[PDB]
Amino acid sequence: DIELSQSPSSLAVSVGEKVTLSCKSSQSLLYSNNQKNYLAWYQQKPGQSPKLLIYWASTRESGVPDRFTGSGSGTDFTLTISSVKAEDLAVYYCQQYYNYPTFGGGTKLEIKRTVAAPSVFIFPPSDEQLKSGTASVVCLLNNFYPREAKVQWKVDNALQSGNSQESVTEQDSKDSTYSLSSTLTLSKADYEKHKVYACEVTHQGLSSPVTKSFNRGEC
Amino acid sequence: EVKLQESGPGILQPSQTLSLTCSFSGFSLNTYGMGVGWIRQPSGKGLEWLANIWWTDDKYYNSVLKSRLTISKDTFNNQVFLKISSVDTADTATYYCAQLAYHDNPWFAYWGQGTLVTVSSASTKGPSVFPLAPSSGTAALGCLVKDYFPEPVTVSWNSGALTSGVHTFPAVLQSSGLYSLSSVVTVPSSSLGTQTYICNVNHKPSNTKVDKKVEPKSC
Amino acid sequence: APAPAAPA
Ligand SMILES: [Cl-]
Repeated sequence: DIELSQSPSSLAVSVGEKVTLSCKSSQSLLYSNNQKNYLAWYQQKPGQSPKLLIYWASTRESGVPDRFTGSGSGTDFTLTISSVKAEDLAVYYCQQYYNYPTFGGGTKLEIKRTVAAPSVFIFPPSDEQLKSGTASVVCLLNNFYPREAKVQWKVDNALQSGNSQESVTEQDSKDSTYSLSSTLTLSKADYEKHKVYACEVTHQGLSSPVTKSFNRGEC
Repeated sequence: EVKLQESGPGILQPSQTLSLTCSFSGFSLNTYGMGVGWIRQPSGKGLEWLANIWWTDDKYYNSVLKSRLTISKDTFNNQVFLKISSVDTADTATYYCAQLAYHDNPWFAYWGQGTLVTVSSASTKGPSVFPLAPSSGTAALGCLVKDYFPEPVTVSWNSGALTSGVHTFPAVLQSSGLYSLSSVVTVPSSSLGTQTYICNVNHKPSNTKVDKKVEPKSC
Repeated sequence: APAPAAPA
């Protein structure tokens, strides 16, 4: 079929700025006998289905703001976003329909914003869960930037290794921060036999690392 | 207004035949120039077109997958079907159906929400749901959704009434081969006494629907 | 020339 190649693979842009997303075609999408370019652009926001922006390379779908502009001809196409909003965070895909549909690999548009220090919370295992003979300790790093954060687990002041999993959110479509969960997995036995549970967060918006901790049983 | 809902198995075994249903209102394959497309997306990968069917009952297939694909419609022309034979791990993806562009135009005007399809021999398991109780300016509370297969679980707070500050983390596969995630929300400390916080956790493949009241813990 | 996934 026809191959579409999108560049750059990922863009990091401040709110208010102007970005140009490229889509290169392995065959010309310009039909001489109607002078139309057979290219569409889509926007996929995190969590959502792709949404149509542009068709025939340069025509806006109704409801699409004027700051999204489709351009180019033949093998070279661009989607210009003239003053990036935070809501524009998304993967942008080009698609040809000159032959059987193919998509480019997409351009991931990320928002470059100011440092925000995490708010750190720690959650003991629920009594409900302790019945089930397994214990999960959860540490929350909330509404922080940038994405890079170090999370360390201490049980009775001893550094833990190989028994925690982290999960990070996509960039927020509103305030452009991230959140991170670190989950420490212990046996009910191991949890019941130790006392002090501490989460230590290193992130660049903090003067010094923040530790959140609890003792099993106490209030 | 146009509406599309994908229906799929959630999980089927390697070598089995994937059977997907697209149910749509607000348009018909009775009308001239109308059609439905299928597009799939592996986790964190891009878009692959599968097949289109039109009002003429003309069928167009992805050339690479052609020999494994079948697409059809019913006599009422309100539902479109896609088969994929001899599924393998690489067929694990989110599957979308889409209204093809009005008057015989092969771009994708409106997309359905998409159904997740996992190719695995492992058995379906429903989640345990556990409260993450708020500690006692800003509080955090949540629900640990643990030991379920396959993806996905859907999490809402107060039957969709509560959305601001909600963070539902991507699932992580545990050493057991079962997924686990937390859904967390940040609220005013001053709301902990009065506002009710219920997490609604839906796991389609296991027909599991749990509601958990998260309240400040008792010492 | 165009050979789209669409009737002539
Ligand atoms: Cl999930």
